[PDB]
Amino acid sequence: QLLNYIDGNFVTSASSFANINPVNGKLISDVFEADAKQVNEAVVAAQNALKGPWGKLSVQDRAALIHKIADGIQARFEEFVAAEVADTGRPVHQARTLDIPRAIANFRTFADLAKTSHTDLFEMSTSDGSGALNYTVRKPLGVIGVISPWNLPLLLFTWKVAPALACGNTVVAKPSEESPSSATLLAEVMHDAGVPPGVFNLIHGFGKDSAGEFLTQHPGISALTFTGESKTGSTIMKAVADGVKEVSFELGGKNAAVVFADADLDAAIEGVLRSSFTNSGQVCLCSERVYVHRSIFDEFVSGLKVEAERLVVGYPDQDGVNMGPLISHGHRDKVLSYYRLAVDEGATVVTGGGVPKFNDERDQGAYVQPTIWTGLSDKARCVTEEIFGPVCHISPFDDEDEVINRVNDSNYGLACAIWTTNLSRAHRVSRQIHVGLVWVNTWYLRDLRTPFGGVKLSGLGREGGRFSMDFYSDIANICIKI
Amino acid sequence: LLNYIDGNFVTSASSFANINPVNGKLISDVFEADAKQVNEAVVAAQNALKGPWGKLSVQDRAALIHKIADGIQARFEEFVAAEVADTGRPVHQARTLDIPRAIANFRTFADLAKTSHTDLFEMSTSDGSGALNYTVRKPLGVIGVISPWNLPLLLFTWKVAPALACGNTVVAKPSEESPSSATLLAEVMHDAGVPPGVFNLIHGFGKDSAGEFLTQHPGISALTFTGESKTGSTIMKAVADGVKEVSFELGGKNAAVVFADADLDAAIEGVLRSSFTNSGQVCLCSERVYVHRSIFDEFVSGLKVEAERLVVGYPDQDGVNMGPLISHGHRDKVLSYYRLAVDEGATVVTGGGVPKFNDERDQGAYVQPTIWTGLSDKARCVTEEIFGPVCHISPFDDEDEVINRVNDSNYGLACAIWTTNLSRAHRVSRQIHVGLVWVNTWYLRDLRTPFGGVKLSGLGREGGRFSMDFYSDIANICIKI
Amino acid sequence: QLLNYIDGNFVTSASSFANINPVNGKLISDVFEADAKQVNEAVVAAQNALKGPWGKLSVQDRAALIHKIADGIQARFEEFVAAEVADTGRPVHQARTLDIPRAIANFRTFADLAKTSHTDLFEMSTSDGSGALNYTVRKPLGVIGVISPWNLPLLLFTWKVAPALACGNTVVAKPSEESPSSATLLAEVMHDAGVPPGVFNLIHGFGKDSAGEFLTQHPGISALTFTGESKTGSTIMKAVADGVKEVSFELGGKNAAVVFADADLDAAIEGVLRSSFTNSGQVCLCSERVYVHRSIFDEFVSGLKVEAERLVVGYPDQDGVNMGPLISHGHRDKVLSYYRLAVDEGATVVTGGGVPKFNDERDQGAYVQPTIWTGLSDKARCVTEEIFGPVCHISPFDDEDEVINRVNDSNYGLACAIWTTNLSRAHRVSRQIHVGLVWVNTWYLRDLRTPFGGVKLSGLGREGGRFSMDFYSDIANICIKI
Amino acid sequence: QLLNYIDGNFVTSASSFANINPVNGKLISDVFEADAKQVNEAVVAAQNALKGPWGKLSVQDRAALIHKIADGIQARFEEFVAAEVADTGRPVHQARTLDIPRAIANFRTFADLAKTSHTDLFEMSTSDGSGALNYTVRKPLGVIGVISPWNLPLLLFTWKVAPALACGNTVVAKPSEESPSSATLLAEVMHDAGVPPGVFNLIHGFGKDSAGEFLTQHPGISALTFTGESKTGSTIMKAVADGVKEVSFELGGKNAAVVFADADLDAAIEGVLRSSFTNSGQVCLCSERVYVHRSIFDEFVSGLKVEAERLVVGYPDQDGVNMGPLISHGHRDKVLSYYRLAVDEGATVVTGGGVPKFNDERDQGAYVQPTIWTGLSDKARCVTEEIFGPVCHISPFDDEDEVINRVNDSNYGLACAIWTTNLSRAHRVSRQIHVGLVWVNTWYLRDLRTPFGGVKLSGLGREGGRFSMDFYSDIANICIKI
Ligand code: NA
Ligand code: NA
Ligand code: NA
Repeated sequence: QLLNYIDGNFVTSASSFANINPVNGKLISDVFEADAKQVNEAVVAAQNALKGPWGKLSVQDRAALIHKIADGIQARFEEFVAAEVADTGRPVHQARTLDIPRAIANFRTFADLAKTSHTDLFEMSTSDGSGALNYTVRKPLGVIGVISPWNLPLLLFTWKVAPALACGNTVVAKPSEESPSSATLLAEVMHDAGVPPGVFNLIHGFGKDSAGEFLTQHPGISALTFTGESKTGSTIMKAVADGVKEVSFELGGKNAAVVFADADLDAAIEGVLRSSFTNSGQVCLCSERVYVHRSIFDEFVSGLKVEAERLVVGYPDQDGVNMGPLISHGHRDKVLSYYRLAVDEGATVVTGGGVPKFNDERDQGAYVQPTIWTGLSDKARCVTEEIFGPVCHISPFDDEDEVINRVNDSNYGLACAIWTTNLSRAHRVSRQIHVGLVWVNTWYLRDLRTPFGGVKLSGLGREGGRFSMDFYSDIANICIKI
Repeated sequence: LLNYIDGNFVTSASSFANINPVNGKLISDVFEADAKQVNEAVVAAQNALKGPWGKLSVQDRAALIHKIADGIQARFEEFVAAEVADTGRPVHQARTLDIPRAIANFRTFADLAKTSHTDLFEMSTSDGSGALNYTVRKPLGVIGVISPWNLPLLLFTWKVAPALACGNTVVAKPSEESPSSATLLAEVMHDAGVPPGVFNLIHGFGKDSAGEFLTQHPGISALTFTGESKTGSTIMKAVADGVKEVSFELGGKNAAVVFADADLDAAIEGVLRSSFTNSGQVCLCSERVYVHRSIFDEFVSGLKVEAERLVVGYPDQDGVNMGPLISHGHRDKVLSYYRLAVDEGATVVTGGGVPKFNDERDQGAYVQPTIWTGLSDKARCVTEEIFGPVCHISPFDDEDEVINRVNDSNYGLACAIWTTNLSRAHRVSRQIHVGLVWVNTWYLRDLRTPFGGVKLSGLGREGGRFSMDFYSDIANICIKI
Repeated sequence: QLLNYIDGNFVTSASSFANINPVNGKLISDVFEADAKQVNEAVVAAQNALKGPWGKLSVQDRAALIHKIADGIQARFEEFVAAEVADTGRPVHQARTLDIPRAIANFRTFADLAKTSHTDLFEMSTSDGSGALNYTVRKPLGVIGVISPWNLPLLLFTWKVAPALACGNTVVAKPSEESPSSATLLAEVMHDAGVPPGVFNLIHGFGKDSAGEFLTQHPGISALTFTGESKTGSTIMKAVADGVKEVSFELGGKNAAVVFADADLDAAIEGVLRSSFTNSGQVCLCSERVYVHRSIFDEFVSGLKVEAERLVVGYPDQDGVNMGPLISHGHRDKVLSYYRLAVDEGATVVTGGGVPKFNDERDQGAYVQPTIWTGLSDKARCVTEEIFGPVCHISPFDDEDEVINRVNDSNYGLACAIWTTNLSRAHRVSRQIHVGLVWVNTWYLRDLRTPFGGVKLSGLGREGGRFSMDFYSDIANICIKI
Repeated sequence: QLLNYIDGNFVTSASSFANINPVNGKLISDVFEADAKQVNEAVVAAQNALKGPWGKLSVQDRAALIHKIADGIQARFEEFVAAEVADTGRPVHQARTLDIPRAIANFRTFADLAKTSHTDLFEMSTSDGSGALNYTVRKPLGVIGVISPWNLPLLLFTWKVAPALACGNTVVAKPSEESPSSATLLAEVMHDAGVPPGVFNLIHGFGKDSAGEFLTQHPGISALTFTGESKTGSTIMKAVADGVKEVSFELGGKNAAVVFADADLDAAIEGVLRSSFTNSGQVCLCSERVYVHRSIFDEFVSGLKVEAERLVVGYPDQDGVNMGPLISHGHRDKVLSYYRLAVDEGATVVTGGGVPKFNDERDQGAYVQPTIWTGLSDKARCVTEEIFGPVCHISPFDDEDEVINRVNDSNYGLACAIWTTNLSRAHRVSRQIHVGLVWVNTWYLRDLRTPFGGVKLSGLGREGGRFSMDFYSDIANICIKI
C-alpha cells in the first residue's frame, strides 16, 4: 500500500487504485487516490510551511538538509532501485546506473547551487547627482505544483522537486499513477530526514477529475512545472491562465538523429541503437526519426538491424537484458496501433513490428519488439507523431542543408543527435537545428548546469542550472535612491 | 494612419477613429488590419528571418538598431507631437520622459546585443576523454507584440527593441487609442533601411480583431503583452495549444508606504508623482497609500495642498501638470469608481469629479486628481485597479502590519517605501511581495534590471539579460570529444 | 615535534627552531627548518603530482576529496582548536567559533565552487560568413607557492590552499614560524584522506635565507600567493619578477572606523571595541584609527574606556576571557615601542598603555593591555603606521567630506567600518572610501563568495569567489573557425 | 614636429630624438623626449583630473565622450593611416583595414562595456537572524601608466587606453620611440573632443633613464600595463614593487603552428604564410615554430616556399604589396644576427635568409626577406628564442602527444595555431596546449570580449572583456548589516 504524505503525516484516502507490474501484469500495490479535499489540505499546509521553520532556514542550513535527503536515498539505494523496477519494468542495471544516481545527483546539484548562487548590483546616475542602487534578490516563488511523468519516475520527479526546495519553496507533487513507488519512498526519506511538515507533500492520483487537475486548478499554488505529453501541457496552460501562474513545460518530441557520411559508422549505429531503444524508447529524448547519408544508408540500416535483433528483451534482472516492457497495457495499445498504422502507410518493417512471444508470465505483461521502419515519406503520421515506443524510421539524404530542413520541418523541437567526425560540420550544423538540445557523437549526456528544454510544441521556458534557480524564484528588484 | 506590412504601407477594408482626448476632436482615421492581413504580416516576418536581416552580424544588427534610434532623434518633435495628440500628455513629459525613453530602449538593447555572450560547461565522461557543452542564443522567431495606450511609444519600443536586438522579426499591434507614434516608428524603420518583413505594424482592437488574430496565429513563436490581467489570461489560453512563449506585465494595485522616519516633504512630493503622473495611468502608480499614524494627518493635508496646486489643462499650457485621461470610455470607468468610492464610505479630501473649462476641453476626457481617506482594506476602491489619478490614504502603526497589508493583494507589480533608516529600508523592501521596490523615490528605471510582477501582475521578467533570454532560443550544444 | 611534509612523507631537517607558547613562554615543540634542497624537492614533487592521478581526477571527484579533507578536520576539530590556541594564545572561544570553522568552510566553499563554476562562449562573425566560436576554459595554473601569516594561522593558510587545490593545482606552502602547528596537523589530515603524494607539501622555516625565500625564488612555481606585511609583499614581487610569476597579495593596513552622529551609539562602541581589540588587535582588518563626530566624541570615548576596562585579559580557556597575549615576545617589543612613541608624540592615554600584572606564569608571556589614545594629529606616526596590537586612536571630525578625505589620506587601503543608521549615508559614504572592504554597522562579517583584497600598499589583486577561481587557474581562450 | 601632451597642452622638451621612416631611412619628424619633471607633471595632472569634471561624469556621459574620441579618429581616418604607415612601413591596405579600424573599435567596445557592465549582490544570514547584504562596485583604479609597443602602434596603444578611460581612470601613456606619430594624433583628437585636461597625457621617449622608467617609478600611478619583451616586463614588475602597483603584462612568445595530416592543406599553407609573415613577422602572435605531420611535411614546405616567394616586399602603396620593412635598422640587425645564427646552427635555408636588393631608396630602409628554415633541433636557439622577424622554422612530427610536448616545451606560452579537420582532435589537442590563446584553422581572429593574455614568461593577468573592466577598476565590497 502507497499512502499520501500531507503536512508531515502519511495518510490513506477513501478510494484506491491498482499499481500493476508491466513485466507480468500482477498487482504490486494499492495506491490511495488523494481527493480535492486532501489536495487543498496539501496546498494550505505548503503555504503555511513557508511561514514556519523552513522559511527561517539560512541558505546553508537549507542546502545541508537537502544533501541529507540525498544521503537518505543513498542509504536506501537498493530499495529505490527495487521500487522503480517494480513499477515500470526497467532493467535493474539502468535503474542502478541511470535513474537512482541521477535522482540523488539532482538534489546534490541544486543544494550546491543554492549555496553558490548570487544576484546583481546595478549603479545608476540621477538628475540630482546623488545616484541610485538597484540590487536584485531571489526569494521563494511560493508553493510549487509538480506533475511528473512515468518514464523516468524518480529522475524527472526530483528534477523538479530538487530546485523547488533548493529555492526555498514548498511543494505539492503528484507522481504518475503508473509509477508511484519511488516517490512514496522519497516522502519517507523526507520524513526521516526531518523535513518540516508541509514543506514536501505527496498526492497520488490521475489527471482529469483527479489529484492532477485539482492541483492545477488550486489558487494557492504559485507555479506549475510539468513534464509529459504536449497536449497536456496545453491543457495545464489553459487551466492556470486565470491565475497567471508561472509555468515550465518539457513536452513531446519527434527527435531526429542525423548520420553524415563522415560519421564513425559503428559508433553511430551503436548510438542510434541507444537513442531509439533505451528505456524501450520511452524517453522524451529518444530518436524516432533517423536520417542517414545515402552513401552509407544500406550499410547503416543493416548494421542497426543486426544490433537491434541482438537486444535482449526480458526480465529486469535477466542476464544480459537490454529492454523491458512498456509502462502499461494501455500504452502498449497505443504503440501497437502506430505499429499497424506504419504498415498501412507503406512502411517496410526492417525488424520488430509486433510483440515478442514469451510463453511465460511475460505474455500477460506489456512488451513490444524494438522496431525499425524504412520507406515512409516525411508527411507520414508515423514519421511526424510521437509514438513513445522503441521505434525508429530511417530515411536517406544527400545534402547537408536538405537534412537540416527535414529535421526542422516539425511542430516539435526537443532534441537532436548528430554523428560526424568533421570539426566544422559539427558546429555549423548543430547551431542550425531548431531544438533545445543537440548532441554530437553521443546522446543523452547530461551536465546538470546546462539549460534544458525545447522549442515549439516541445515546451517553453528552460530549467537546469541558473535557469531553474530563476524559474523557482521570485526575482525582485530593489531600487534605492541615495 | 496605415498598417506597415512586408515593407509597404497599406490600407484596410475598415477604418476607426482616433480621437484627441483634450477636446474630443478627430485626429485621424486608422485602417484596421483583418485576419488575412495579420497572416500576411506573420508570413512575411517568418520569411524575413531567412533574408538579409537573418544574415546580419550582431555588430551590423546593433548598428542598424542604433540607426532606428538616430531616426527617432532626428524627428524628435514629430514624435512628441504624435504622442501628445493621441493621449493629451503634457508636452514637457512627452519631451523628457516618453520620447527619450523610447530612443534609449533601442540603444540599450542594441548595446546588449553586442556585449551578450553565453556559457561553456566542461564535463568528464566514462571513457575519460570528456565532453563540452556550450550554449548559444538564437532568434526565437516571430514576436507578436500587443502593447498599451498609457505610454504608447515607450512601452511599444520596450518590447520591440529587445525583439529586434535578439534578431527576431516583429508583428506589432499598438493600442487603438494611441496608434500615432507607432506609425511614425514604422516610417523611421522604413527610411532607416530595415529589410521588409522585419517590422510589421498592424492596427486594430483585441477580440475578433488584429490583436486576437495575432495571438491565434500559429506562425508566431512568442507573444509579449503589457496590459490588463484579465486580457493576459485570455492571451495565455489563446496561445496554449501552440505552447507559445509568453511574457506578461499586467495590472497592479500598487502601494506607497511612508514611515514615521521619512523625509516628509520628499514623501509628499513622491506620492504626489506616483499617484497623479500621466494622470495616474501608469501601471506603476500608487493607488493605495499607507502612512504612519503619527504623521498621517499632516501628510494628508500636505498632499491635499500640493494636489490642489496641480495644473490640469492643455498639453502645451504654461505650468501644466496633468492632461486628460486617454478616452471618454475610460473616464466613464474612472468616474464610476469615483461614485463607488463615496457609496463605500470614503471621505473625499480633494477632487472626486471633473474640472470645468468652458471651452473645448469640456468635450475632452478630464477628471480631477482625487484623494480618499476612511475606506477599509476590503473596499473595492482600495482593492481594484482604477488607472486614474487617484489614491486612498490609510494610517498604519506597525511594520509587520503594513507589510502584511501591502501584500494582502492578488496583484504585485511595484511598491514605494519612504524611510530614512538603513536597516528599515532593506529589511522591509525584501518582504514586499512585488517585482519592483523603490525606496525614497518612484519609477526610477535602469533598463538592465529585471522588471516584472508576481501573482496577477505578471509572468516572467524583461529588462537587461532577461529580455535577451526571453527574446531568444537558448540552445545547448553538447560535443562528445 | 613538527616535521615538513614532502612528496607523501614527513621528514626532518638539519636545523630546527622553537615554537613558544605566548601565554607563558614555555616550549610547545621543535620545528624542522626546510633547506633549499628540500624546497626544491617539494616543488619538483608538486610538478610531477600534476601529471599523476591528481591530474586525472574529474572536477567532481576532486571536489569530493576536498570535502573529505574538510571532514577529516571536522573529525579532529578539538585537536585543531588545541593546536591554534597553543601556538598563538587566542581564546578557545574564538578558535572554536571563528578560526577552525572557517578553515573547514574554506575547503567546502571552494570545493563547491569547483563543481558549479563554468566559463564563457563568444560567437563572432567572419568575412567568409561561416563564423567562429571562442570558448574559454579554466585549467590548473601549476604549482602554487603559499606563504602565510601567524595572525589567523589555519584560517588564512586554508584560505589559499583550498582554492589552489579546488582549481587542480598542487601546493608548496610555508606556514608562519610563529604558528606552525595547525598546518602540520592539516598535512596529517591530507595524508589520511589519501591526497596523492606531491599534491600538498608543507615546508617550515622563516623568510630571508630560509624556506620562504627559497620558495619565492624557485623557477618551478607558477604563482606566489602571500598574506602579510607590505614590505614583504614588495620583496616577493621583486623575487618572482624574472619568472613573471602570477602574484596575489593581501597586505597590511591602517584601518579606520567612522562613527557618525546618527549612529546607534552603544552598538558603535561595542563594534569598535571588537574591531580594535579582537585577536588582540592582530587582524589585518582591525581598526587602529577612529573618527567620531564632534557632537558625540566625548560620550564615545568615555563609553569605550569603560568597555575596554571590562575586557578580561588572560588564559585562552579562562571564563569570559576576551584577550590572550600577543603572538610573541618579539612582537610585544615592537608594540610597546609604539606605546612609548605615542606618549612621546603627545598622546593622552585614555586607558591601557602598558602590560598587565598577573602575579603568575602569565607574567612570562607576551601580554599587553588594550589601549586607547586621543589628541594626536593625523600625521603622527602612531596614527599612520600599522602597529598590529590592541590599540586605537580616536579623533573628532565635523564634516562628512572631511572625514572621507581623512580616512582616504593613507598609503594603505584594506578595510573600513562605518556606523550610521542613515540609509543614504551608508551607501553614499561607503562607495567613496578608498579600500577593498567596507562594513556598515558591523565588522569582519565574511561571505566567502565576495571579492577580498585591498588598494594601494594594502595589496594586489582580489581573492574570494570567482576571483579565487580565476587567480588559481589558467584562463585559456580557444577559437574555432567554422 | 611631435610634442608631448600634458595637462591639456602640447609642450616641447629640452631634448629631441629622430623619428625615421624604415622604408628609406629618411627623417619623418623630431620627437621631444619627456624628462623626469614633465613625467611628474603628467602624473600629478592625471591625479587632479580624477577630482575634476571627468571624475563627475556619469558612466553614460563618459561612454558618450569615448565614442566621440572614436568618432574623431574616424573623421581623420586617412591621417591616422598615413601616420601609421610612415613610422612603420606597414602596407597602406593593412593599416586601412586592420590597424585603424581596430583602434577605433577598441574605444567603441569598451565605451559600450562601461555602460553595460554591472556587479554582484550577495545575501547572507547572520547569528542575530536579520542578515546582511554584500554588494560590489567598480571604481576607477586611479592613474594608469601605459607603455606600448612599436609593432601595432595605434592598435595596442588604444587597446590599453580605451579600457583605462572606459573605467574612469586617467592616463599617462608613453608610446614607443619607434612609432610616436599616431599616438600624437590621438592626443589632438582628445583635445578636439574636449576630453578634460589631465585625463589623457602623452609623454615621449625611451625606457631606461627616460620617460619609460620615470613613469614606471612614479608613486602616483595606480597601475602599469605594458606590452612588449619579457625582460622589460620583469624590470617593470621590480620597479613598481615598492609601490605594490597593479600590473598587467602581455610579453613575448615563441608561438607554434601545428598542422595535422587531416588539415585542409592549402588552407594551412595560406594560414601559416599569414601567421609567419604578416606585419613582417613583427606580431607577438606570429608563428616562428611550425610542426607538420611527416606525411605532408615535404608537400607543406614546398607549398609554403612558393607562396612565400610570391610575396611582394616593398612600398606601402606599391601595387600588390604584402610586406614592408622591419621597424628599424636596429631591429634589422638583431633579425639578421639570428639569420646567421640559424646558418651557424645548421639550418637549411628553404628561402630568404638575407635582405632583398631593391637598387633604390629602399636599400637604405630596413627590409629583410621572408625566410623559412628546416633541419634545426628543438634545442637550437633559433627555434627557442623570439626573433620577431618574418621567419619560421618547420619541423616534422609523428605523434599527437609528441607534438603537444614539443609545443609546450617553452619558457613562453602566448599563442598556438592548430590545423585539423577532425572534431575530437581539435578540442582534445587545443585544451592541452599551454598558452593563453589557441586558434583552430585560423590565426589572429580577435573578439574583443575574450580574455587575452599569456602564461609563463609570456605574461601576467588577462585583458579583454570584463577582464579589462576588472583590471582597470578598483573592485570594492560593501557589507551592510541589516
Ligand atoms: Na522567477
Ligand atoms: Na528564450
Ligand atoms: Na581591479
